[PDB]
Amino acid sequence: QGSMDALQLANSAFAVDLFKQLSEKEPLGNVLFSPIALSTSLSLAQVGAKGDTANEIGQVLHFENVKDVPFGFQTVTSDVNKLSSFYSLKLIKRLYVDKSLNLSTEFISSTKRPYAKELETVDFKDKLEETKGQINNSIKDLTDGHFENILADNSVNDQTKILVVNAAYFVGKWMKKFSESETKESPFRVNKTDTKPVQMMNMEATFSMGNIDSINSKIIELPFQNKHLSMFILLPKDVEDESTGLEKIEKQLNSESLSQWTNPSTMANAKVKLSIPKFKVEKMIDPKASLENLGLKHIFSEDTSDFSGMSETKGVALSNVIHKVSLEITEDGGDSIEVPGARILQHKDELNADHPFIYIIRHNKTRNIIFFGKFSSP
Repeated sequence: QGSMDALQLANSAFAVDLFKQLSEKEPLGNVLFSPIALSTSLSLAQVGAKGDTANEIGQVLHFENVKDVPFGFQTVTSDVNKLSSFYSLKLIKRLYVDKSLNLSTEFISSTKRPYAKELETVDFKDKLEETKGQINNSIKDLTDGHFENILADNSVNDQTKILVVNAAYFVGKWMKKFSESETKESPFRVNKTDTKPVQMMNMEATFSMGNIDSINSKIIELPFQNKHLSMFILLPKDVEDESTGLEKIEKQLNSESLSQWTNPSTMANAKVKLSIPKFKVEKMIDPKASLENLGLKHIFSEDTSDFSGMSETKGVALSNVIHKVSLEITEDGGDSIEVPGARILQHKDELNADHPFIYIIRHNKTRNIIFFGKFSSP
């Protein structure tokens, strides 16, 4: 609970670090990824990696001082999976290794429980075409059909050694459903003066929130059915910059501050006039570049990578990294009781998210970040 807790802190530090990277690449567009999905995958590779490559992974992923990492991931995973049968959620992680890598038995048993079905050995080399056909159809079942051809044109070839694949989706169903008869077409500001049409969901109810005056913004927790996962929307009080209005929020964002800005302990319930845009974001990235910038160098290098504890084969190194994520937000949710008259016995604040905002979907039980993104526009 404390040996794990150090991990969620590392996983969150890395999440922000990679978020800040993916934001500079698309300074005015949407962002979306699963920090957890990626950390678990790169966490598995760290068991096969040695020397410099291993220290490089612990440095970038912050495992620097988190004992029993594989077990900590063993838990999150069992939680998220157990959750995938309740929620309309699915988070598939998979590290595909080429047979030409006689995987040492220790590595195979060492990571058999912590990383269950997340390690698969295929034949990219001699059977590239049949393999891809397998992976494509495989991931398609595991994501209930949400991901048809997880593999791109040139994502894998005769030379693919190791392959990371993260495919996750999630259709949100809140604890306090939105009434479709209250959703209406309205503008969504993309910058100081411009707007784009959007289906705005409107509701008035008790939500945990607060104000971060340091970044002149507001935080709010929108929990999902039976509070298992919660969405935290961080919205500026107004668009005050030459772009999205998230310039100052992003400049001050970091592992430390983020932890403070989304701390539920410091925020308290309030009758909120809630209006968040109805949306469906489906982004697919290639963290390869953003990852080198953070520190991972050797892991992708076929000349300096050191995956001793995995295979003795050479010319082996993390080849590709496929990361696809689809998040849809609607009015679907359960029903909820509302205190007698939260008019005078509760603050009547209002969170109108009609302009760019950053958000994270947290796994309340472990505080881990499952989904992380930015909504710059539709």
